[PDB]
Amino acid sequence: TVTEPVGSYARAERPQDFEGFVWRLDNDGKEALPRNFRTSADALRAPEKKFHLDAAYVPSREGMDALHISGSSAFTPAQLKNVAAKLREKTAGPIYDVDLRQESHGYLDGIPVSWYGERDWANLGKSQHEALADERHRLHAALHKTVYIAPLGKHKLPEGGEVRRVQKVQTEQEVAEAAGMRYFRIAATDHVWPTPENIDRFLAFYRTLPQDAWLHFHCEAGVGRTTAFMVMTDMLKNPSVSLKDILYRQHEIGGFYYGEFPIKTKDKDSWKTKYYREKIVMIEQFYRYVQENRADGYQTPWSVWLKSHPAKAL
Repeated sequence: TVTEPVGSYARAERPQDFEGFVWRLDNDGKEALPRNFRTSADALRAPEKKFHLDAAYVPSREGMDALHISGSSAFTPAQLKNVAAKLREKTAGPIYDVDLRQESHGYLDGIPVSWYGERDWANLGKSQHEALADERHRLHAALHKTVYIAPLGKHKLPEGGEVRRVQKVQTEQEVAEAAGMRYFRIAATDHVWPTPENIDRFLAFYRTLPQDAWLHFHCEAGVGRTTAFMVMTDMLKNPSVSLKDILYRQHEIGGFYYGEFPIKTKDKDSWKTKYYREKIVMIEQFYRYVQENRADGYQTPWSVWLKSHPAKAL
């Protein structure tokens, strides 16, 4: 019938095809803050043209001051400290570093890096555990080793960079704890909608949070996956507001825009189209999930609910 239901198109891809091959530089550290740093309490800004949105429209801000959420890109330990210091001014509640990265990542001599593979799919198809297992080993194996760490440029291949003998090896968790942030990991594969597993995990985590918890989501670039969860929490926590208000709202503060829009990639990025389209349909299904489990505390697992309310492709 359906080998892969809408929302799992990525399962049809072959892991053995995007294995890691270089340590990517996640952030060079020139900035005091990570890229795309945004807060739920920020003021809404002008939309991006590409998204063909109505700049004259004014989204509700209902529940945003209480949403208590932030997003951003990968960071250097110093930057996490700046982020945390900055969030502390807005809460006496514990600040979580919600790592949404499935790809193996950590710090080498304080330098943020990750094991990069084609399409950042070096851990594609792995269970969360296997994913983190790879992370620990890859990281630990670098200690006292001569590594090549590089940024990506043309064609997403290494370009320039540096080579050194790692003396200190750190884990996101270690850096975050040290920054005074609680750590929570959700290994979501890059460019695609999160698996029902990723979302179940988040739901379970969401339900347990202290009323005054501040969530700082972040992926590699801080746009795709990170906006995904900022949008989910927004709905989850403020189910009164409209799909439109939240999508618009989450975008106008610095996030990606999760509504239909003239998708226009380049010949070399054509593979991404179906994934942008799959995401657009799945944010819409998550909204529906919420409205339907609003009454309870979202006690019904999303994965189970998805199987009996499959999404139609659009």
